[PDB]
Amino acid sequence: WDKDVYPEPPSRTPAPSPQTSLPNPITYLTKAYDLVVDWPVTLVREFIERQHAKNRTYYYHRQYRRVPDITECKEGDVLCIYEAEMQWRRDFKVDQEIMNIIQERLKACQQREGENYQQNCAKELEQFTKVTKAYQDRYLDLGAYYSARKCLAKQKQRMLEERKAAR
Amino acid sequence: AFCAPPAYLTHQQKVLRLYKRALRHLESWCIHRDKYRYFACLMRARFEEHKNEKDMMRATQLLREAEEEFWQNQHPQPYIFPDSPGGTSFERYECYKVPEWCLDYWHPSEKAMYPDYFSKREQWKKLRMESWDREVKQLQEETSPDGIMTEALPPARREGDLPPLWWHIVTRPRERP
Amino acid sequence: SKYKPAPLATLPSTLDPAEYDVSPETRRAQVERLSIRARLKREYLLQYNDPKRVSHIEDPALIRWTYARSANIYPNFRPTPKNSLLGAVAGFGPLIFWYYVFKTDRDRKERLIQEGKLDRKFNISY
Amino acid sequence: FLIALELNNLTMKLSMNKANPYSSFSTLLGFFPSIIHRITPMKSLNLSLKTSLTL
Amino acid sequence: MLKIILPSLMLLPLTWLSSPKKTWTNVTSYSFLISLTSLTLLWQTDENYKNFSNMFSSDPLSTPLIILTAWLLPLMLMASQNHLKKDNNVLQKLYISMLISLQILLIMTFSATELIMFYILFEATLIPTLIIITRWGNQTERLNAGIYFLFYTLIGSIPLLIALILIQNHVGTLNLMILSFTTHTLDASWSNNLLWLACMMAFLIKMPLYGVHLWLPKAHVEAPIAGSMILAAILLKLGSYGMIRISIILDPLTKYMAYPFILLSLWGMIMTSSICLRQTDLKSLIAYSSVSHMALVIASIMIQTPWSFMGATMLMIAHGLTSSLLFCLANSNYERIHSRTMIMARGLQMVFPLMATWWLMASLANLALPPSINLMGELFITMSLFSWSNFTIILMGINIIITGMYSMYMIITTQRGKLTNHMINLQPSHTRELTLMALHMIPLILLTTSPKLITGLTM
Amino acid sequence: HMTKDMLPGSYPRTPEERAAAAKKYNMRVEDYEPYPDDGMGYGDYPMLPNRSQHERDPWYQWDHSELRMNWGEPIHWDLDMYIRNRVDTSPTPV
Amino acid sequence: DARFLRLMKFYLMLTGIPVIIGITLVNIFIGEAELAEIPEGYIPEHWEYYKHPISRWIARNFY
Amino acid sequence: LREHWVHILVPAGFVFGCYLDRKDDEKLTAFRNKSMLFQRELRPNEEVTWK
Amino acid sequence: NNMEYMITTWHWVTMNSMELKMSFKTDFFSILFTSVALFVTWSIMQFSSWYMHSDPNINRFIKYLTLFLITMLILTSANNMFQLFIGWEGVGIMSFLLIGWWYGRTDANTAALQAILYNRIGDIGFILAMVWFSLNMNSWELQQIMFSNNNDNLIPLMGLLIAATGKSAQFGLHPWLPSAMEGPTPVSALLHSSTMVVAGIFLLVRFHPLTTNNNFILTTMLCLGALTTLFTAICALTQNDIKKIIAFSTSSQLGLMMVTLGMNQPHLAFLHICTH
Amino acid sequence: DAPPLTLDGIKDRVLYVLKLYDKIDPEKLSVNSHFMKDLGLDSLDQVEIIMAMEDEFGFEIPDIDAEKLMCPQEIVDYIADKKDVYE
Amino acid sequence: QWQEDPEPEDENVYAKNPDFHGYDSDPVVDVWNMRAVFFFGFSIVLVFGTTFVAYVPDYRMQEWARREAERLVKYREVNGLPIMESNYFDPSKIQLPE
Ligand SMILES: [Zn+2]
Repeated sequence: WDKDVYPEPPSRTPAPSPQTSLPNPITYLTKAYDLVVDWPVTLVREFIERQHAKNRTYYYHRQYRRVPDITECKEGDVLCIYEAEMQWRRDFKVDQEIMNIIQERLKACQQREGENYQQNCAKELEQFTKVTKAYQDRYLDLGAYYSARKCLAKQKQRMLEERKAAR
Repeated sequence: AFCAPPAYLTHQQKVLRLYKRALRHLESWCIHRDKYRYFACLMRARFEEHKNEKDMMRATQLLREAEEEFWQNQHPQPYIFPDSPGGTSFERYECYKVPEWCLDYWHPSEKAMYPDYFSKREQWKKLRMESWDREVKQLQEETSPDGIMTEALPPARREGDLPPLWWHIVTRPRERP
Repeated sequence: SKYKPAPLATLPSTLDPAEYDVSPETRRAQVERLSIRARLKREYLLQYNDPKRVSHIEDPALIRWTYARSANIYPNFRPTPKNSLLGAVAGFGPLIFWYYVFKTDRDRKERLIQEGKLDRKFNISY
Repeated sequence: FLIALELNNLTMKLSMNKANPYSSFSTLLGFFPSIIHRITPMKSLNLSLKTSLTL
Repeated sequence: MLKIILPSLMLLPLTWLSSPKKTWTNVTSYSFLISLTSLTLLWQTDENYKNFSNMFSSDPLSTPLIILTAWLLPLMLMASQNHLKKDNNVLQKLYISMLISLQILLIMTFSATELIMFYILFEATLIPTLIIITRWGNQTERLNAGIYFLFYTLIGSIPLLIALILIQNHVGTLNLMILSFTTHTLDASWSNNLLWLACMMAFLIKMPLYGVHLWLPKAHVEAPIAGSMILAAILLKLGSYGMIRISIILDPLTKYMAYPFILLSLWGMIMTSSICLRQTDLKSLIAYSSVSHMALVIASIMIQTPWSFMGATMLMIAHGLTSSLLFCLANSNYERIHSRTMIMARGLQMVFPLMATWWLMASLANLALPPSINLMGELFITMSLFSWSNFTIILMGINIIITGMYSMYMIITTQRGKLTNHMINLQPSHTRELTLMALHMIPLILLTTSPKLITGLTM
Repeated sequence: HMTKDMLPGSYPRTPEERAAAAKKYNMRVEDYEPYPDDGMGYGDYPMLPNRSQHERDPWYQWDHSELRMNWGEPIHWDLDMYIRNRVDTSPTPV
Repeated sequence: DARFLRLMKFYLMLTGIPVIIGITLVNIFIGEAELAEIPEGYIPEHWEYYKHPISRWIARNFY
Repeated sequence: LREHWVHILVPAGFVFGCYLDRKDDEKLTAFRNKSMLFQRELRPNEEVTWK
Repeated sequence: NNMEYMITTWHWVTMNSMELKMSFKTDFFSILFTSVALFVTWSIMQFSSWYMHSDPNINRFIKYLTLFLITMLILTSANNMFQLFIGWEGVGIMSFLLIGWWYGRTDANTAALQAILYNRIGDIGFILAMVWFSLNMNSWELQQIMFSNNNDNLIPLMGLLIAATGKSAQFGLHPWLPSAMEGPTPVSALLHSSTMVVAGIFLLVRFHPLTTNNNFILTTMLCLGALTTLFTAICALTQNDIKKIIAFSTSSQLGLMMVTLGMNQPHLAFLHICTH
Repeated sequence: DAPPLTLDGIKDRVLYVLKLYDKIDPEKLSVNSHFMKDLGLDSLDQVEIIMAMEDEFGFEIPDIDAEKLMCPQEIVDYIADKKDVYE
Repeated sequence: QWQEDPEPEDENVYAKNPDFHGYDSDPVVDVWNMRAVFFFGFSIVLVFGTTFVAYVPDYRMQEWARREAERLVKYREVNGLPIMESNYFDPSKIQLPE
C-alpha cells in the first residue's frame, strides 16, 4: 500500500519496564508462537515468493485518454455523447472510491486514537466534509439514471444561484 | 384416553370428579404434606356430609354452589403432573413417536439389517389382514338395533378372532422411545 | 364475586347453567349428538384401520370447509349497506390517510430543502 | 431473606392461607400474558381473514 | 447473444427428434450447459453495456436475469418430470417444448434493445404460459384462471402498444440506447400524465400491484408446478424489467405521478402479507407472499433512488429463486398429500427429514435473515423508502413483522407438530425432488457470497 | 369425489333447506344455525360455538389429535385462529 | 435422504478438488502479477491489464 | 452414430451461434480505430485493432 | 496493555460510497465477553451430554448450540452493524430452532413463534437505527457512527433502545423469556440464561458514546429497566416452576443491568453481564 | 435415568400403598379384590385411592378411565399399559 | 352416467425399482438420468461456473477505480489540489444564460 494514499502514523511504544518478579505469561508464549507458528509459516511463504519470481509477469493499469465532455458535445449526436456519458460514468466511480478512501482513512483514525478521537482525529473529519460537501454538490439529487447531462444541469441550476445570489 | 366418553354426565361423576379437582387444587395451596393431609380430610367432610341428601334438587344445588366456591377458591398455578395434558412434558417425546406404517418404505438395504425384526413384523401384518373380514362383519353383525350408537367397540366373542379394530390401540407408538 | 365470561375467557363447563340441565330434551340431544359422532367415529375407525388400503382417507368435513371459505363466498355476496360503506373505508380509508401522511412529510421535507435548512450532512447516499 | 424466611415458616401452621387479591396478579405474571396475548393475536388475525382477505 | 438463444432454439428440435425414453435427459442435460454459456455475459470488465448487435443487448439489469431464465428451464424440466410422466409421449414433448420457448422468448425479452421488441416478445410469453396453465392445470378452475391471466395482461398491453408507437413518432426510434441519450422530457400536461400511466400500467399489472393482483393468486393455484415456477421467478419480473427501462423516458412525471402507486403498494404490502397469515392453501400463501414482496419492488422502481433500483435488482433475482423453491417444495407435499390444504400434512420432518431442512432455509430466505441477498435487498429498499418519507418505516415495518409470522407458520404447521395419522402413506423423497431444491438454494448461497453481480444498473 | 350437494350452498331460506344443510354438515337439524344472512359470504356454513380447540377435552382420542377435532364434525369458520397455537378462548380463574 | 448427499457431496467433490488443486497450484507457482508502468509505447494487449494468471488465460484466449 | 446424432443438434447451435455472432461484428466494423477514446495508429504488423 | 484492534477480514461489496466489509472489533467489551461466554459454553456442552443422554439426536443438539455460540460471538465482536444484525437475527432463528427442540410439543412451538415475534418487533428498531445510520452519517461501521456524537442521534438510539427492549425482555414484550423455558434445560442455561438475553444490554454499551449525548433516552431505559426489575421480580415470588423462577431472575438482573445503562454507567453494566 | 417398571414391580407398589390405607384391611387386600363390593370402601374412597396411585407412580389417570379403576388389579395393568410395560 | 374411467391409483414406484431416483420408472433410464443431472447440474455448472464467475476480472471496473482513486488522491494531495473539487464540468465550459 502507498504509505501516502493510505497513510499511517509513526509508532510510539512505551518500553518494557517490568516491576514484578513473576514471569510474564505473554513473552513466553510469543517465544513459542515465533518458533512453532511463525517460523514454520515463514519458511513456506518465502518458498512461495521465489516460485513467483522465476516467471515474474507484469500487469499494467489501463490509462484512459480523455475524450470531450458533454459540456462540449453536439446535441443529438449519439456518438459523441455516448463516449462522453461513459467518460463521466467512469469518473462517477473514480470520484467514488476516493470517497471510499476517506470513509476508510477515517475509520482507522478513530480506532488508532480512541478516547482522543474527539480531537486527534480531526485532520480527517475536516476532510470528510471538504469531500462530502463536494460529492453532495455534483452527484446527489440525481436519480438512478445518473447521466452527465443531469450533473450538467444540477450544477447549472446552481451556477445561477452563485450568480443570482451574488448579483 | 382409552375408554369412550359417555354422552351425558351423571350427578355422581360430576360430584366425584370435583372431589378430585378439589383435593388436587388443595395441594397447590397447601404444599406441605401434613398441612394437606389435614386440610384435606376436612374436605372430605364437606363432601361426606350432604352425601345422603335424597332431594335431587338440593343435591344439584349443593353441587352448583360447590363448583362456584371452588372456581373462586382455586389455585392459579396448581400441581398438574409432568406428563399430563397441560403439563410440562406433555407431548414432549412425540417427536420420536413415528407411526409405524413408515417402516414399509425402507430400502431393502436398511431392512436387510435388523432381519428378525421384519420377520415378526410380517407375521403381525398377516394377523391384521387375516381378520379384517371377521372383524368388520362382527362390528356389523353386532350393530345396534337402529338405536343409540356409542363409540364403544365390541370384544372378540369367539376364539381366533381379534378384538375388532385392534390395529392402532395395539401396535401404537411407544410412549417414551 | 362471580366469574364473568367474556367473548374470551368464556364461562367454564362448570359454572354453566345449561350443564346443569337435565330436561328430558337436553338429555335427548346430548345422547343424540354422541350418535352422530359415534356414527362418524365408526366411519373413520374401520376405513383407517382397514388393511389393504392405499387411497387417501378424505375427511370431507375439511373439504366442505375450504370450499365454504374460498369458493362459496362470491356466490353468496349481496351488496348491502354495512358492507359497501365498510367495503370502502377498508380499501380507500388508510390509502387516503397515508397519502396526507406522506404528502405532508414529503412537502415539509421539500420546503425545508428548498429554503436551506435541512442539514443533509454526511449523507452521500440515497 | 429474613422476611421471606418467616412467611415460609408461617406456612406450615395448619392454618389455611389463601391468595390475597394481588397474589393472582403475581402468579399469572401480572396478567400481561393473560390479556395481551389473547387480544392481539385475536384482533390481528380476525382482521385479516374477515376484513382484509375476504372483504 | 445468440448462443444463449440459438442453442436454445435447437432444444426444440431435440425434444421432438429424441427417443421417448431419452427425451428428458437430452433436454435437461443440454440446457444445464446452455446456462453455462449464459454465464459468459457476466464477464463485464468495464462499465459500457455490452451491445452484442443491433437488436440484441445485455446490460447489468438484464444479465442477472437472462442467466436465471436459462437456469430455471433445467429446473422446470426436472420438477415436472413426475406429473407429466403420466402423459402419451407427445404431450410431454409439447410441455418440454413449451417450457423451452418460454426462456427462448424470456431470454430475448430481457435481452432486447427495442422496447416494442420487448412488447411483441413480452406479450408472446402469455401464449406458452396460458397453455402450460390451462392445458395441464389440475383444477376445474384453470379455464377461469387462464382467462384472468390473459385479460389483465392484455388490457394493460394495448395501452403500452399505443404509448410506444406514440413515443416513436415523438422521438423517432424506440431504441433503448438512444432513447436514453436523447432528450425526452415529458411536460406534465394532463395528457402526459396519461402517457406515463399507459407505459407503466401494463408493467404494473404483471408485477402484481395491490389493485390488480387477483390474477396471480388464481393463476398459481391451478397452474402446474413448472408454470407456477415460471410465473413467480421470471414472468412477474418481466414487469419490473420493463419499468426500469421505460422510465428512462417519462423522466419528470414520476416525481409526482407515482404517489398513487407507491401508497397502493406499501398499504398493499401490509394487507397482502397479512392475508397470507390465514390462507388454508399453501400455494395460495406463497402467491400472496409473492405479491407483497413484489409490492416492495414497485415501490423502489418508483422512488427511483440508486439504492432502490439495485435493492430491487437484488430482491427480484433473490425472491425469484426463493419463491420457486417454495413453490417447488409445496408441489412435493401436494403430490404425496394430493391436497393443497396447509392444515393436513403436519409433522413432515418426522417423516421427511431433509426436505424439512430445505423448507427451513427457504423460509429463512422468505423472511429477511441477514447473510442473505434477500435481506440486503429489503434493507436497501427500506432505506430509500425511509428517505422518501421517514414515516414509510411504519408500513414497511408492519410488513417485516407479518412476513416473519407467515414464513414461520408455513414451517410450523407444515413441517412440525405431530405427524398426520394416516394419510396415504407418504413415500420417501426422490432424489430429483431434493436436487430440484438443492439447485435452487446452492445458487442462493453462492450469489449471497458476491452480491455485486445482481446489483443493478444503478450500482 | 365431492358432490356439489355435499359442499356448501346458499343461505337456507325455507325450513326444509335449513334441515337439508344440517345433513350435509353432519349436524343435528336443531343445531344448525346458519351464520346471519347479511351477505358477507358465510352462506350456509354452520355458526359453531366460538370456543378454541384449547378447551376441547385434552384426554379424548381425537381422530385428528392436534386439531382436537374428530373426522366429520363441522370445522369452525375461524379454525385458523382458534387452533391450539394461535388464539385461546379458554376460561380464566379471574 | 442419505443416498442423495453421497451423490451431491460426491459430484461436487468430484470436480471440486481438481479445481481447488488448480486454484492452489496456480496461485502458488505461477502467481498474481505485480503492477508496472506502460513502457513508452508498449500499447499493452487486453490480457496484460489483469492480475491473476487464470483470469488472463481466459481474457487472452476468449475475449 | 446409432441415433445419437441428436446430440450434435444443440452443440452445433452454439457454433453457428458464434459464427453468426462474428458476422455481426464484421458488419459493425466502422469506428474500428476512430473511437476517440481508443484512436491509435496501427502498431507494426497489425491491420486491425479489433477483429 | 489495554489496547484494542479493528480487524477487517473480508470485503463483501463496494456498493459505491457505503463499502461493506466483515469487521471484528476487539474492544474491552468484545474480548472480556468472548472469554466469559466460552467458559459458560464449555460448562453447558458437558452438562448437555449428561442432560440429553438418551435423546436420539444428541449430535444435532450440540451442533445448534455451537452455531448459537458462533452467532452470539459474531454479535459480540461486530464492527459494522450489518454484522451486528447478522448476529442479532442469527441468535433469534437458532433460539427458535432450540427453544422448540422437541417440535412435537405444541407448547414448545407456541413459545418459539412467541420468541420470533418479540425479536422481530425488536428487529424493526435495529432496522430503523441501521437505516438512520445508512442516511445522515453514512456507514454501518461503529468506528464512524461514533462521529455522530454532536448530532441529534435520537431517531436512531430510540431504535436501538426498542431493539434492546425486545431482545432483553424489558417491561414491553417481557413474556417470551419466561416462555423460552419450554426449551431443553441446557439450552435454557447458555442462551436463555446468558448469551442471548445480554445481547440487548451489549448493543447499547457498544453505542453508548452516542448514548451519553442524549439525556432523554438515558432516563427512558432507566425508567423501563426499573419497571421490569420489580415487575419481573414480583411475578417470580409466586411462580411454582423452578426453571420459571430462575428465568424471571434472569430478567430482573438484566433489569438492573438496564438501569445502570440508563444511569449512563456503561462499564459497570458490562461487569454485571459477565458476573450474571 | 431410573430403571423401567415391571408388571410385578407395578403390582407390589399398588398393593403397598393400599395396605397403608387404614380402611382397607391389609390382610384381605388381594389383587383380584374389588374396592367397593368386596373391600367395603365407598365412592369417595375410590377417588382417594386412585389419587394415591397417581402420586406413587407420578402420572394422572384420566377420570373417565379412572372412574373405573375398581379391582385392585385394573390399576396394575392400566398403570402398566399406560407406561408400556410388556414385562 | 356417462362412460368414463375409474380413478387411476398412483404407483409406489419404490415398491419395484427400490433404488428409484425419481426420474423414470425403468431403472437404467433412472440411473442415467441422474448420473447426467447431478453431473451437468452440480459437477460442471456450480463448480466450473463459480470458478469462471469468480475469475471475471475487475467486474464493472471496481478493481480499477480503487487504484485510479489512489493515484488521483496521491496526485491531488501532493500537488495541493482539492481531492474532489466541488464542480465537475468546469465553470468556464458552461455558457450560462443572462
Ligand atoms: Zn440421562
